[PDB]
Amino acid sequence: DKIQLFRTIGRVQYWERVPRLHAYGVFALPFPMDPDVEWGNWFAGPHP
Amino acid sequence: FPEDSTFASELELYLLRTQDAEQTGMTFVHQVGSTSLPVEARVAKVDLAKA
Repeated sequence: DKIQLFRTIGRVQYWERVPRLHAYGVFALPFPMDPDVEWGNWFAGPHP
Repeated sequence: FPEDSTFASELELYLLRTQDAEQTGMTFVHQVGSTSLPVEARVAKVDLAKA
């Protein structure tokens, strides 16, 4: 056993961003996040 | 003190003094995807006196 045939190491999915209307206008303001919320599964996954 | 000469019979002193606005007002805390906020209103003032 010297050969050690082909395997896969890792896979990456890269999506796009959430689309939005150009002409309706943006308005954003930052806010502090609630510490009593498990914010991990709200941002989990590559999907838009 | 040494001596001077004016050719005039009265001497008046006018002192225009100004209290300008200090450059305080550090910077607001931002995050990269949001819009800014306006800067507060300052005050400057003048004053003048006579002797």
